[PDB]
Amino acid sequence: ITLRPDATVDPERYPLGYVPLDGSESVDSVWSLVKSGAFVAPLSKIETIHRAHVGIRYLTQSEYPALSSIDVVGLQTRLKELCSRLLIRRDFWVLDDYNDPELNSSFGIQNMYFDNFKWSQVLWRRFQQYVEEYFPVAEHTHLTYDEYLQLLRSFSHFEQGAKLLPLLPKRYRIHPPFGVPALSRIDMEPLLLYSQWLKNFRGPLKLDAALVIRSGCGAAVFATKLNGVPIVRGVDPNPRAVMSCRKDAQRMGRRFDSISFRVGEMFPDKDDGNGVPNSRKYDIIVFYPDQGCYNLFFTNAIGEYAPVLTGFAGTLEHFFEEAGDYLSDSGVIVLCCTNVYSILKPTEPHPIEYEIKVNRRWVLLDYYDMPVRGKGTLSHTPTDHHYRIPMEMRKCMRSELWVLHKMTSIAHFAHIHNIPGAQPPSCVVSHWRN
Amino acid sequence: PTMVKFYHDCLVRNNRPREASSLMRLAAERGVHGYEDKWEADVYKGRPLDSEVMNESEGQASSLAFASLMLRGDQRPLPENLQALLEEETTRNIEAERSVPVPFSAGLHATEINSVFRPRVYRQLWYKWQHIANRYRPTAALKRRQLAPRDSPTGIPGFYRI
Amino acid sequence: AAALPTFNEYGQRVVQPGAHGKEYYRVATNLPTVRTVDRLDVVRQDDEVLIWFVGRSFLRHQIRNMVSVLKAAGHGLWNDLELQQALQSGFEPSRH
Amino acid sequence: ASLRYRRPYWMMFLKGVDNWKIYTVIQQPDHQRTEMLYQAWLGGLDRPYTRPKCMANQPLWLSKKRHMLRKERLDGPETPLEKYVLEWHKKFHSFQGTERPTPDDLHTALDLVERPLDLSYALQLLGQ
Amino acid sequence: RQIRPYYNLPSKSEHGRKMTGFLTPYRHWMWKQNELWRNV
Amino acid sequence: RMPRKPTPYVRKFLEGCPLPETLVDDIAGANLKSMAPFFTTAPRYIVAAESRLSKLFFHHALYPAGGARRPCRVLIVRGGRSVREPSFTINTGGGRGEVGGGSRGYRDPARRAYFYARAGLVKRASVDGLLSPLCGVIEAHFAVGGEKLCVTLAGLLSGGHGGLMMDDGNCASNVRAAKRVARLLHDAAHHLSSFFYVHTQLPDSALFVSRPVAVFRLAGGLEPTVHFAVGAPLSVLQRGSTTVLPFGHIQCLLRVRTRGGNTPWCNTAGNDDIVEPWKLGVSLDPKVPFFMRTLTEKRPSFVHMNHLLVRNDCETYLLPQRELLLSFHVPEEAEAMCKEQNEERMRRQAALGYGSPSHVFAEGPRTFARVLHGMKANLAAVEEASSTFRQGASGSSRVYEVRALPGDVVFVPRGWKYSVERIVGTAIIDAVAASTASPREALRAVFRTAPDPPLPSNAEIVGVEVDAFVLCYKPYPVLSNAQASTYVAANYVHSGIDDFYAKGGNDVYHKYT
RNA sequence: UUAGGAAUAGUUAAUAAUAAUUUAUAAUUUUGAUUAGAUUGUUUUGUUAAUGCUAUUAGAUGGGUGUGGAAAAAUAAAAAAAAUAAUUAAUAUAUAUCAAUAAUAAAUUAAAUUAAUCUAUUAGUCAGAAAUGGAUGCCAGCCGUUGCGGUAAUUUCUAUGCUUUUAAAUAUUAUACAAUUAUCAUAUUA
Ligand SMILES: [Mg+2]
Repeated sequence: ITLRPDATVDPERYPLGYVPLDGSESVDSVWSLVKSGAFVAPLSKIETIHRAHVGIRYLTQSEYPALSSIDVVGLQTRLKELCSRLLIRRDFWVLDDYNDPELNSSFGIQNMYFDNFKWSQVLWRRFQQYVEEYFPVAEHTHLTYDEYLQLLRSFSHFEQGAKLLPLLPKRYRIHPPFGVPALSRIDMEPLLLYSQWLKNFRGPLKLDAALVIRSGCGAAVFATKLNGVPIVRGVDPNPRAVMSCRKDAQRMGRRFDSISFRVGEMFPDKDDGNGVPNSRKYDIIVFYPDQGCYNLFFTNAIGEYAPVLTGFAGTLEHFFEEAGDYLSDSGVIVLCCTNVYSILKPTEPHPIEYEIKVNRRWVLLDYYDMPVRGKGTLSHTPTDHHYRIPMEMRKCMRSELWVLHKMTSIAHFAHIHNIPGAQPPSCVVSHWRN
Repeated sequence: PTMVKFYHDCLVRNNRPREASSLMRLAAERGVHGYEDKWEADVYKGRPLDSEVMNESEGQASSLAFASLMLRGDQRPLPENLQALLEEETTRNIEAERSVPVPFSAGLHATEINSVFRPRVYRQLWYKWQHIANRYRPTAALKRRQLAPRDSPTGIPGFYRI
Repeated sequence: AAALPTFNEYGQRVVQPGAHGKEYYRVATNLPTVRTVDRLDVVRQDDEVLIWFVGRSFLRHQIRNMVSVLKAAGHGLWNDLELQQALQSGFEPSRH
Repeated sequence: ASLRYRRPYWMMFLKGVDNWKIYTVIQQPDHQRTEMLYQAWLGGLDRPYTRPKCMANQPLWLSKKRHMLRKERLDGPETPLEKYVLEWHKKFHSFQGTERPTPDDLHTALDLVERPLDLSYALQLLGQ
Repeated sequence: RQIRPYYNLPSKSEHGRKMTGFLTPYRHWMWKQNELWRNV
Repeated sequence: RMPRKPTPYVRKFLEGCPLPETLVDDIAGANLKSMAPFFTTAPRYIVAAESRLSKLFFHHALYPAGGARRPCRVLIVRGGRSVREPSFTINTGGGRGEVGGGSRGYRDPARRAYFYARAGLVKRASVDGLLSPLCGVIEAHFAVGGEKLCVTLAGLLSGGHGGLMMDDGNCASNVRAAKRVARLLHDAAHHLSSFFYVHTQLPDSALFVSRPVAVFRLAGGLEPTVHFAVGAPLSVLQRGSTTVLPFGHIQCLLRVRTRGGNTPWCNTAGNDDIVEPWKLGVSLDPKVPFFMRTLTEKRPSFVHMNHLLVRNDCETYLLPQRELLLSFHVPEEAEAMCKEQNEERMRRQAALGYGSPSHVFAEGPRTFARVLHGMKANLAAVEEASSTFRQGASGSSRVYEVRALPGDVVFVPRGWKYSVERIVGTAIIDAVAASTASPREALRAVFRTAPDPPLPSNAEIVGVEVDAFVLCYKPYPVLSNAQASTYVAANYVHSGIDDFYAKGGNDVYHKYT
């Protein structure tokens, strides 16, 4: 970001638009500067802005504690405002503790990911060219330190791999380039419940052609090939995530061959009537949506001639409408949520139960839930700050799993609803008739 | 900055704190790198030079013999016969403490202990103009088994040998 | 960045010929794909939007691809990063 | 819970110092300059001096000199009683003194009382 | 391990431990009883 | 050694950056190694960790290593409130011994989180749960004619003043304590419903006697204490033959309502019918779309009384019971002392003519004078950023607004003025609509955590709320020139603190006689 | 122990010599030294008909403090540590539950560790036919930055079955048939 010093706080004492640090003042003195709207960039070392980054995020959570659902939305709004003021310069190689070619010592999170001899000799130059693609030295004179930390983690995903444990058996690694959200330990368990569900329900349900929506890093696509689904196809609106996922499928051996990745907004194209792509009907459609704190709260209706919902409820109603055009008969949809839509927004009604009871387009075939076992960030957008889930929110979250089928396909799944220990609705018992 | 590191340790070893405090005061004012944070107050501000006292002692006469004596301001001298007997007490007490050897020093100051010097060429480096007397870098800069794997030779024949 | 010198898994220094100077200081395209669009307006009329393209010359399916990019941007799918990366991706001489 | 193996052996049974972590790193040249500049800050020395390696407090010869060189808080005594208080402190308040006062010496301090300020000096000698 | 009961002599000191090892004569007597039962 | 699996490749040696221990020592206030010059008046925030803040570290927090003369800072400690149980001796058992003395601090926190899974009603905790019956037995003492309640309020003012600064000449304390309440009731007569804040001693209903010689205990069974509080608590003489008050150091910050003539609620508001001025170029999406701001209650309209709570005879420890906003007005002596100390250190240490550059952090050889000028300029920028300038009567001083939560400890020095406001909730302001108009029209989501205010010459006392507990301590000593010149913090890393606060200051000849 | 083999030294012995002002034709090394490289060792591993080949993770640590019997001392799920704390049993740890922080990394590889009824058990099998599953373009339109078309391009690699298993490397030569390409090398004489 290139600063405009005329709109800053003190353009007379600080004509550059920011307040340099020099590594002498306390953390709460920097935190008082950031809360008033002053930009902060280091003068000499990266350690001064790294110490100001960790302490301000810790001081902000003490002033705004996460006591309920409305306190996490305010804390995420406050932390996004303050961490944008903590800048670092674009030419970070002129700082002191970037690399030392003689002592092989450096400060930063690159020492967690790379070797000392490998960084200070050859990898400081490769990272210098890695930032130039996404943030050129011409257009940007300063970088947000959250973007500098994400560039160091994405350079690790470019250099070496990123294991998806315990989803992938210790040797299959993905390479998300930049701007592609990877999965943490909390983001893995809705896919860990799905992988155990797909291990047992493949063959009783005869699932062959799987369709994965909003793949991101491709973790939901690679988890289906491990359970035995032969034909998987992924749809991702990010074009750079599509090129990286199909390159990782070549790198991950010869058991990922029928995997396909296309660019689409939510679903495939379905535009040509002469080429007829409608013969490719999927029997299982998977959706693993992302749930951010800003997106879960501001769900409301917009549009006059095309009235549509926004946020997490609007993403679900896009999935709940156009899934019938791509599903075969006797086919199911699989939704992987994480119960934060009901925790961070408890006043609004349940969005998944609003489709089943009111719209009456889908029938609840099965439902599972499992409590959260680990800790970490949840649905982390890459160039923003990290926020780990507190303990009182972690103990009530649950990794959900929703299996729905068509309202027209009641007569095929009618004997599934007749078994003991199942919950048939009142509409599928009237269609069975002994 | 290498000259200030050596010259400070020489004045400390040779029992000169006025010359060492003035060296830290000079390097902080000139902007020498590594010494902009170390700045000492001049506790010898009112005291004259050490050579000027020895010149005055060879040639007010009550203050001439006690010009070398340093006072806090809230201190007063003794009578001239009593203070001169007290100055010989501190003379024989200082040499009594400095004549006792430290038992595990090999007759060396603490500056001399673990102060082996070879130039920068001894540890994987070559000529640079700004490194005048550059101490060779420690062995923790280059670890073995991170440059070459096990049972494979590394191109550092005389690195770890001091 | 990948063609710059790096130590491999065996520790020996390897260097690709891309970061040499002939391939390093290489211009992006060779074909005249640099075109001018003088005006590009998205006007919200009643019940519809109108995307006006005013330009002297256009490429094959350029307008129909820019309309799809603007439609995906209207749903909120791209950012400042992805549009610039797509513009820096350039021409792709491959159908699949 | 002993400091036998945490500090040097000459600091055995050592209490009442300002900070005993100072005297474990004196021999470093950045702290050795700080020790010699502190002796010049305390006065009483004509040459640069460092305290011994196995001593935390000041030596007995040096702390006796700075106690003798210290100017008294009462300067310019007007009354002969106030001259006797300065003789009381040179005799019964010297550094590491051994001799105790005498009740006849208290009678001498009580016989020189002229002004009411002299009674406060005399009764404080009665309390000692 | 030497037991420190609550009814021992308290050391009202902010520079160390809050309870000493000085017993009560009842504690001395019952410790002697336990000593004999271990002596057998 | 450790068993390591052999690999035919090279080994990775990580030097990965951990959480810095100096960072958590500076945040927790337990550093004891930071030499910081240029004493300022900006407040210090300290997050209280588990067993990391005691009297030893709080003494260095009051008097830093740079040679300070007076604790001229407001110290906010997040989550530093302690709760003490009454102690008693056991008559039964093997002998006589006293138990029961324990601190509930740092382990039982205020405002437990309410997360649950199923205009809009949310579940929260706004009041401190441990001291809630102790505030209840104080609030019920003022519950009800009106003149008896007025003389009850006038009889319970701490020291006769209650924190209020009012000019009183040739007047006793018992008439002044009535004149202050009469001035408040004459000032609050025009508004239909207003409020004022006072300092109040503990009433007789909150203290009950226990037979064993004479033991006075609190009604709730819990005592609000600060375990890192240094010095001695304030001794208040009982008037009614002057004896000591049993809990005179524990006072209350009462909010009193006037009459003249755990369920927050959220609502999302909409509107019917240049964004980032700090950024040079234009962006397709704003980097920060929404702002979050603290919502405070309304102050009624305003000669006008001062309405500032000043404790000139004691050091104040505020333990808030609700979310409060404290506006601290700095006295002239603290800013004058900081100015003369900073200018003295600048003219002593920096004798260079500085070259007169354009700004402080300009290109050039960074000498000692340039480092000192840059640190002083950054200190002035911190003072200008975190404060505002208000008007007086003629007067103008720094005002620091501090968000105080339940469970915190706000150390206020003597002579510091402050006004108290109640925080009502939290709003969200989008950055797109706020660029064209005021942020009142740019409100998107508003959470109201305080649904309080009801709507059913002189003024009538309606009700009394306890917003904070005021722990009054004896005034900490101000060092002289010779005491501050010889004050070394390294002599106080273990002991000498109770002698520092019992005796006046420190010894001038401490540890170099 | 080194595919291309040469010098080494706070040095050897004597000694009325702790703490060597002396004496000597001194000491190591072509029977392979010193230095440089690799480097904990170890009938514990694997294989075989094999006295063959191939692996290893017990450990130690002349300047941090002359304290202590001994430096091994800046961190280890027990080795219970001076009153029987507890000694019935199983988990013996998570739960020493919050907190800046990232799986980069470190290990590991099933076969009950209490009882309160009630589910356990890959596939409508694929002899080879299928796969919007990979790789992959070319062309002049009378011919200017108009960006129409052939054209919904054709070929090439494939999983799977089929732990009866198929492709890649190594073991088991403890022997290498001759004549040649090249180096470590005794001239056969009454
Ligand atoms: Mg001889």
